[PDB]
Amino acid sequence: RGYLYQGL
Amino acid sequence: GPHSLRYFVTAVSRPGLGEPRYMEVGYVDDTEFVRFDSDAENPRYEPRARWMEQECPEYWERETQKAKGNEQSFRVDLRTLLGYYNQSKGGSHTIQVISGCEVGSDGRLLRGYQQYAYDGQDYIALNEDLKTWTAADMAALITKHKWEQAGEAERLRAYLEGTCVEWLRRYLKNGNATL
Amino acid sequence: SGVVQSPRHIIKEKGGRSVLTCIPISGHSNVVWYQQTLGKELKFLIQHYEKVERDKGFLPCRFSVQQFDDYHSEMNMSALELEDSAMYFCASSLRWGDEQYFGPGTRLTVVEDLRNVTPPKVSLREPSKAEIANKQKATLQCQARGFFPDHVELSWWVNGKEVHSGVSTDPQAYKESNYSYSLSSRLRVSATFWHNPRNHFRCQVQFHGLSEEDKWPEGSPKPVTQNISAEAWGRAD
Repeated sequence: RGYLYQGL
Repeated sequence: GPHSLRYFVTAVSRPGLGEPRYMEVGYVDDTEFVRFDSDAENPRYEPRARWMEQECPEYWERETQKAKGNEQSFRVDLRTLLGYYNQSKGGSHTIQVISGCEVGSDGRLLRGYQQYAYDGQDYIALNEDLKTWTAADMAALITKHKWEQAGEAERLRAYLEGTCVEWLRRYLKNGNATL
Repeated sequence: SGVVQSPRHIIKEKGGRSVLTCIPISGHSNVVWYQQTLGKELKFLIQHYEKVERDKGFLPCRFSVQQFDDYHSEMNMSALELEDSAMYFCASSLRWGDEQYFGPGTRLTVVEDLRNVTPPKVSLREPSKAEIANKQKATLQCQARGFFPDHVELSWWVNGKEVHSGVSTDPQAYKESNYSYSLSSRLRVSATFWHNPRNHFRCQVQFHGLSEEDKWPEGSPKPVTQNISAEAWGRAD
């Protein structure tokens, strides 16, 4: 599906 | 590890020429099946293999909404890295992420990984235990502290163990059944 | 401040239903549920940002959570299985990626039979004279046993004041039988202290049993939540 990145 | 599902995320920055080119590509096993591109006229999560074309039409809206969501966050990360490292407020830069879960014949997870890279130099990565991070420079310690406080490790390892393997089962069934 | 989780202890018959509520910090928009099973690592269940689901992880189709318009969220548990008995934590970061604040956690135990719930029996054992004489440091034995499920917090009470120094409470309850657990704790006390007959040592075991709402058939007293304690006075010679 793919990851939902949250900011770094 | 016969079967592996990876995603390549790229956020090339070019200033003065507009906004960053952001794109995600996924390769079931070692063959690309989906791709997203910011520099398309009406950007959309598109299939790149025939069996993927036979997927749900709401699946594409779910993933497109998420893709545009990551484009926004990675736009801020490109700005944040310039603050972390004191780099030029103008100049091209590239953030890339390689997310994947390689599983064995038994369907159990063999290795799960996620690796951040800045201008080709490694920045941060999730350890083999899926609980800790290894920062590469002073600024990645700042990012490591943020994800430790926010609990990003618990979320990422849950995606790598559960979400990524479960959807690899679904993708593998689609591909082999018709190819 | 502080986040609020309720109820903190519930016992549910297998195949039942229950809800877990969580009140995030005032103003916090991001809420997330974590499940921790007994000993294994923290499992990510699901997170909600601004009343909408953001990322889903290990939340089964049976559990269903949703954030309300006052930003609090409830977890609806349906068709409970025995594998579901675990600890469910609620963390609430202000925004996504911001530092999160965890909760007290809800103790859910799914039982195979509600009749098998039974309160403990606490017994307090004075130290051996050979130990106080040869060692000049006495130990009081407190044995809570015969209870089910493992929903106990053992605390010591010298002179009516709770202490945490000298206590050696067991880490986990040792299950003797299929439907009977046991716990033990020893309290180091100086031999002069134990020899003062004016000192009161009481070991207290708190049991989180059946909720009032849960019906109970007669023939036996309902194993409602309760703390029972065996006390012993100091003695000299």
